[PDB]
Amino acid sequence: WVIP
Amino acid sequence: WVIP
Amino acid sequence: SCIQFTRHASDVLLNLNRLRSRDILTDVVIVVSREQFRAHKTVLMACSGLFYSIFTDQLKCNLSVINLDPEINPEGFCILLDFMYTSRLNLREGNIMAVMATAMYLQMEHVVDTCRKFIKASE
Amino acid sequence: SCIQFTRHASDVLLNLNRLRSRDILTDVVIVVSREQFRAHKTVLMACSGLFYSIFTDQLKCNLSVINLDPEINPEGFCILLDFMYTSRLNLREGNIMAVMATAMYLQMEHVVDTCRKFIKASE
Ligand SMILES: N#Cc1cnn2c(Nc3ccc4c(c3)CC(=O)N4)cc(Cl)nc12
Ligand SMILES: N#Cc1cnn2c(Nc3ccc4c(c3)CC(=O)N4)cc(Cl)nc12
Ligand SMILES: [Cl-]
Ligand SMILES: [Cl-]
Repeated sequence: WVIP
Repeated sequence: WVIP
Repeated sequence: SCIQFTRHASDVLLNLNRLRSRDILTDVVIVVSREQFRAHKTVLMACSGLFYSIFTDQLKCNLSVINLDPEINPEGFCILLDFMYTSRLNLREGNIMAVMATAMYLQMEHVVDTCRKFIKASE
Repeated sequence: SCIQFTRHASDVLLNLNRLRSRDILTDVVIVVSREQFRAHKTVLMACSGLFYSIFTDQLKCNLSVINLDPEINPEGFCILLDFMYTSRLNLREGNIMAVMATAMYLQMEHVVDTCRKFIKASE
């Protein structure tokens, strides 16, 4: 999971 | 396009 | 010896979400209490262990309407349906418990994982 | 304020290709000369300008069989159909002209681009  |  | 187009899968998913927004080729309505959500069975199966089981069933595969358990929260479902079609999860303090319970029911293991990690960090 | 699952779009596409291999929820046959290819209309539209135009047509959207131009090569179509469902393009010296002509007909601009670049490098 990432900060887009 | 890339070499996978 | 294939070559691969990096952005292809994201581009496909963007166009599947465009089809959903325009209600094109949607073949099922998911009923969650008083709310209805139109979707593509193939995308639902591809994202969810529950829908994969439902739509591989020789009788349920032909249903145009699927009713979810009355304990399922419509907003939690809405957030997960948006995630299915975009890879983006609108996870907030106010919705995290509903999102996690919905993801457990829908059998969306990666969403459950992250909800567990975000909850553990706040305690 | 969304979070994003990097591998989600690739995972969706992998499961759509699994559905195609098992012939689950395929809703169209594409006929290319003597060969037939089963697919999902939603994936075809998402990858191809030609299928996007065909399946948004108020009459063609309901067809179970689509016949392509007799000049279209079945292997070229097969390679592009595999690309649609995997992001992988099996581009070879022996098939590049057929792949490029098929991609131009199918309106798959990124495939056309790369075929043009691979041809330019060999001349
Ligand atoms: N054919 C086919 C096909 C279509 N969909 N699909 C799967 N869909 C799925 C099943 C379980 C889970 C998820 C997705 C996300 C998750 O957390 N669990 C799996 C397989 Cl092995 N095959 C298929
Ligand atoms: N709704 C919808 C929807 C479904 N599919 N789709 C598009 N599919 C497409 C159209 C043209 C081209 C390609 C894909 C690859 C290419 O080279 N050209 C576009 C839009 Cl703007 N919208 C949609
Ligand atoms: Cl997931
Ligand atoms: Cl393309």
